[PDB]
Amino acid sequence: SMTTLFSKIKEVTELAAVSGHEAPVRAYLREKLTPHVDEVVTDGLGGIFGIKHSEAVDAPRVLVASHMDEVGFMVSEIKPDGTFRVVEIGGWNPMVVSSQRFKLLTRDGHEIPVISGPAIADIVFDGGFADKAEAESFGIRPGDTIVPDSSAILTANEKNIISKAWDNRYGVLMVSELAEALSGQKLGNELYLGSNVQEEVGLRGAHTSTTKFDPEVFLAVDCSPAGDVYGGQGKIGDGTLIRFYDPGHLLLPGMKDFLLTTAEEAGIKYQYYCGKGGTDAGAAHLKNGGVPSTTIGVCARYIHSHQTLYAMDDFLEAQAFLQALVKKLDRSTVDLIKHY
Amino acid sequence: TLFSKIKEVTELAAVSGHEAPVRAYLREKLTPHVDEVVTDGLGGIFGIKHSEAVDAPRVLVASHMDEVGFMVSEIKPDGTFRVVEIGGWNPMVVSSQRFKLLTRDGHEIPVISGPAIADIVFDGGFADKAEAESFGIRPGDTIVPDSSAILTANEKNIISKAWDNRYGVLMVSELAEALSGQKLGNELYLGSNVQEEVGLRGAHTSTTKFDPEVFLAVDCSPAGDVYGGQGKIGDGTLIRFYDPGHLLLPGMKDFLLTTAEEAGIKYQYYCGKGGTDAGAAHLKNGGVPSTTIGVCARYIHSHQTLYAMDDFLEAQAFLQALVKKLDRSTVDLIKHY
Amino acid sequence: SMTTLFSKIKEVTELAAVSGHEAPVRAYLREKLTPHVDEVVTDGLGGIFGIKHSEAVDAPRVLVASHMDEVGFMVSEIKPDGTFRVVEIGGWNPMVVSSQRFKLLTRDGHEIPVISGPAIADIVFDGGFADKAEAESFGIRPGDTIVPDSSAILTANEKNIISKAWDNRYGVLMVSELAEALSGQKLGNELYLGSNVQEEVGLRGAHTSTTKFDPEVFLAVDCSPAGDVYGGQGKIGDGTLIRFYDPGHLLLPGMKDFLLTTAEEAGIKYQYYCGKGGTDAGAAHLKNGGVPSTTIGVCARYIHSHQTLYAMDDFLEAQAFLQALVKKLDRSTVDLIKHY
Ligand SMILES: [Zn+2]
Ligand SMILES: [Zn+2]
Ligand SMILES: [Zn+2]
Ligand SMILES: [Zn+2]
Ligand SMILES: [Zn+2]
Ligand SMILES: [Zn+2]
Repeated sequence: SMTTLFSKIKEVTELAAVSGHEAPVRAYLREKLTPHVDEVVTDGLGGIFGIKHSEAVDAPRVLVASHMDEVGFMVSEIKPDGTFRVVEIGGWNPMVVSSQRFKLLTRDGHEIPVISGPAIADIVFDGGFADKAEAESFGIRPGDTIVPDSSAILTANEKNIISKAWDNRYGVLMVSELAEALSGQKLGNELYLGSNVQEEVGLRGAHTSTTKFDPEVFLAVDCSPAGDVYGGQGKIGDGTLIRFYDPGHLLLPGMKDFLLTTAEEAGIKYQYYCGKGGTDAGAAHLKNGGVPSTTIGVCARYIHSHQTLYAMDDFLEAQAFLQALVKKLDRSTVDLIKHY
Repeated sequence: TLFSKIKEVTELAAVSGHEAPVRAYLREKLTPHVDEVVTDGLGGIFGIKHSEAVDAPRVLVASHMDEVGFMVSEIKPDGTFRVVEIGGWNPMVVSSQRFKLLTRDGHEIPVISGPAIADIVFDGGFADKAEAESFGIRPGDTIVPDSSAILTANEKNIISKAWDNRYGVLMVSELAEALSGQKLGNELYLGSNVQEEVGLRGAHTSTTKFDPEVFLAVDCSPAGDVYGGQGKIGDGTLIRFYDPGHLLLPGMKDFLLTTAEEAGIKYQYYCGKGGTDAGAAHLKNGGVPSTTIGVCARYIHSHQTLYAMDDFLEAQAFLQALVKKLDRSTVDLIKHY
Repeated sequence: SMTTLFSKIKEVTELAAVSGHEAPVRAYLREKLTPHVDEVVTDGLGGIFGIKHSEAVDAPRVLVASHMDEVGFMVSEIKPDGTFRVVEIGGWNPMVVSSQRFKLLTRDGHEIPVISGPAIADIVFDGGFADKAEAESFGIRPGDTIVPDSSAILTANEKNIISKAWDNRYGVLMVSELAEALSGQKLGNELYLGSNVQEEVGLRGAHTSTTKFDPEVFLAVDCSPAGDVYGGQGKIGDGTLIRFYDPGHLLLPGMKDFLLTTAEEAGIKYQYYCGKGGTDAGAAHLKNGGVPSTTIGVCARYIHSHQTLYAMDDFLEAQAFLQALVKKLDRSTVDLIKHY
C-alpha cells in the first residue's frame, strides 16, 4: 500500500540526526530491529546492527548497512548580537543554504528554531535572540547541532514524495523493512543488518562496523543524486541502481554477476549508474581482509537539501531487490562472488 | 628472452578491479615455487614460502596487477561511449588511441578515442546504441590500452604500455623462480596486489590479511631525465626516500643502502611525486616498515612507456639480495626503536 | 568480398610516405597501374600517372588524381640527450600528438622505432638512445621523416575499419581499383590516372601535375573529416561526398549538373558536404587556362591521426561513382560542363 509507505517515510525523514548525533535514529532502528533479530549490537561510534543467526554450517557473514546521519550544520561561534556562525556537517551546495528553516539541538534538550539569512562561514544563522547572553541562556553552545526542518509531502500525482533526508532515511527504512520481511525466514548466511554512524563526514562509521563484524561480503544501502532533470544520468522511477563505478569504489565482476543474476530472476527494474560521490562501500571494502561490496540504491533529485524529490516505486523495487539478494547469499554464492 | 618475458606480461589486459588475466599468469608462475597460494578478499594473489627458522619474521613482497585504462560510463544513442578514467591519465595523451573494450560475455571489441576526459568520444564503429548493446557492451565495461611491446633500435630499451606495473608482476615472477631451491630466514609472502591505480586499494587488504613485519612494494615510477627532472633511465634501481604518502625510515634506509653495496647494485636516489602500495601498507596493523624496490620509466600511464632492461636486472638482483638478507636479526635492526 | 577489400586497404594504409617522401607509395602505384595503362609518366616532383589513350576523335584529357603523402613529422634537431624535436608535416591537432608510435625513416634505409612523450616544437620525440652521438650512429639526421605507426583493423561489426592514413590511401586505392576495373574498356576521354605528391603541405603536387598534363576536367580523389560524431555534417556510411564548397574551391554549376546526373543515373548514394579544408582541386583548377574540378570523396572520423574510423561501404559508393563519371566523360559532356 502506497498510503502506508508514505507514513513510514514521513516518520523516518522527519527524524533529526546530523552526523555524530544519530541517537534519535538509532532509537528508532533499535525499536524496529529487536523484535525480528536474535541480537542487537553496536560499534564504538554508535552504529546499531541486528544479528540474524543462521542454521547453515559454513554460513558466511554478510553485513548490510545504511547510514543514520543526514547533512546539516554545527554552531562554530555565537556572535555578540546573538546570531550564529556555522560549519557544514556533510557537503552542502552554498546555492541552497540561504533562507532555510532548521532546528538547533541543545545539549540540555532544547529544540530552538533557527533560520539562515557565498561562503558558509559568513552566512547568518538566526534564532531571534537579542545577544550572546540570551542565546546562551537558552542552553545554546558552540558545537550544537543544526538540522534542516522540512516535512514529508506527497506530490500531486501521488507517485512521488518531497522531503528532506531521503539520503539516507531511504536506507534506514530499507533496513527496517528488510528485518520485518525476513523475520519468518531462515537464511543461508549469518546476517548483520543495520545502519552506520557518521557517513556524511567521510564514511566514518563504515570503517568501524565493517572492522568489528568481519563480513565476507557487504551491501551498502544508500541513495544518490538523480540527474535526469539536469540531462545527467539516474532517472527517477527507472528503478534500483547498478553502481558499477564511483571515485571510491569499483563494482567487482563477481559481485556484478550476482547483482544482474538476482535482478533478472526476481523481476527487478534496474538502471546502470555511474556514481560521482562515495557510499559506505568505499571505506568498507578496504577493511579487514577485503570485502566485496556494492550499494543497493535509489536515485533522488536534489539530495543534500530540504527539498529532495523521489519515487515510491523505486523503493519497492530496491526493497524487493535487497530481499532477493540476502536470501540468495550463502556459502555457494559468496564463494562464487569471490572466485579468484 | 627477457624481452619475450616482458612482451608477455605487458600485453596482458587488466584494468583495476578486472585483473583475473594477470592473476592467472601469476598463479601459474607462483604455484611450482611456493608452498601455498592464497588470495585476499579483493583478488590479490600471493605465494607463501615457509621458513624453517624459529621466530621467522613475516615479509610481504607485492607489486600490483592492474594497469591504467578507462571504463564505459554510458553508451550514447549514436553508438559511441563516454568513459570515466581508471587510474590517473594526463588528458593530453588520451585522444586518438587504440583500446580493447572487454565485454562481460567475453568479447574483445576494438575501440578508439577520437579537454575533459568525460567529453572525449570513444568509438567502436557502431551505427547506434542498439548495435553496441547487441555486442554485449554495457555501462561498466573495462577499456584497456592496445599497445605492443617492442625493442628500441639499440636493443637496450623497450617501448610498451603497462610497465607500470607489469614490471613488478614480472619482478615477482622472477623472484619465485630464483628462490625456488633456496631457504630463507623469513616467512616469505610473494605476489601482487589488486586495484593499486585507483588509490592503493588492495594494498590495505593484503597487508591487513597477512600481518607482515616488513613490506616491500615493487613498482615503477616516472623518469624525469628527459624533462630535466630527476630519475634517469639506465641509472639502476630507485632509493625512494620520500613521496607524499610515505617516508623511508632510517632503519630501512640502512638496510637498503648496506645490501646494495654488498650485492654491487647500481642505484640512484629518488624523490617521488606520486604514491606506491607502501603508502597504504605501512599504516596497516600495528605498523609495517616499507619501501618500493623501484625502476624508473619514461611516460608512465600512457600507451608508450620507454624503459631500460638493465634497470630490471639491477632491481631484480636487489630484490633477491634483500629478501635473502631479511631475517630476525635484520628486521629487528630495521625496527630498532 | 568485404574480406578482400580489407586486405587491399590494410596494404595501402600501412605503407610509409610523408610529404616529399612518397617513393614507397609510388612503387605501389607503378606496380598496379602499368598492366592496365598505355603509358606511365611522372611529374617534376614525383607524382605518377597512367595514361589511357582514347579512340574518340576530339577526346578531352581528363586528370584523376589522389595523393600519396600522409601527415607525419620531421626531425628538426637532435638534442645532446639523444631525443629529437620535430616540425609537423601536414596539420596536426596537438591534442593527438603525445604518446604515439612512429617510424623514423633514415636516408641509409634504417627504420627506427620512435615515440612521442602544448607546442609541437616542445614535444619530446624519443628513440631510446643514450646521446646525440648514438642517435647519429644509426644514420639519423635532421630532415629524417617520422611516420605514424598504426596497423589497420576491422571494427567489431566488420563494416568499418580503424587505421592510419585513410587520408589519402583511400584515393590511392580508389585510383588502383579504377585502373583494374577499366582495363579493357574504352573511354571517350584521354584518361590520366594517378596520384599527386605533397598534398598535405599545400596541394603542391596538384600544381605541377595539372600544368604538365593539361587536362580539361579534373577529378581529385580524397577523403575528408566526418563530423557526425560531433554533431557536424558528413556521416560515415551515408555515401560519397558532393563537395559544393570549400575555402579553396567552388563547385561550378556545369560540373555539379554532371555529378548529380551521373550519381542519380548510376544509383549512387551521396551526401552534400560543405568542406572546411582544401583538396588538390583548389590548386589544380587554377592551373593553365582553367580546369573545372571536384573531389570524389568519402568522409572519415578522426583524420590526420593514428586512429581514423571509416566505412568500407563508402569506398564502394565512391568507386562506383568514379567509374560512372570517367565512363561518361567525353567531348559532349565536358563541353556541357564548360557551357559558357
Ligand atoms: Zn549517502
Ligand atoms: Zn549524502
Ligand atoms: Zn604503480
Ligand atoms: Zn600507476
Ligand atoms: Zn587529403
Ligand atoms: Zn590531409
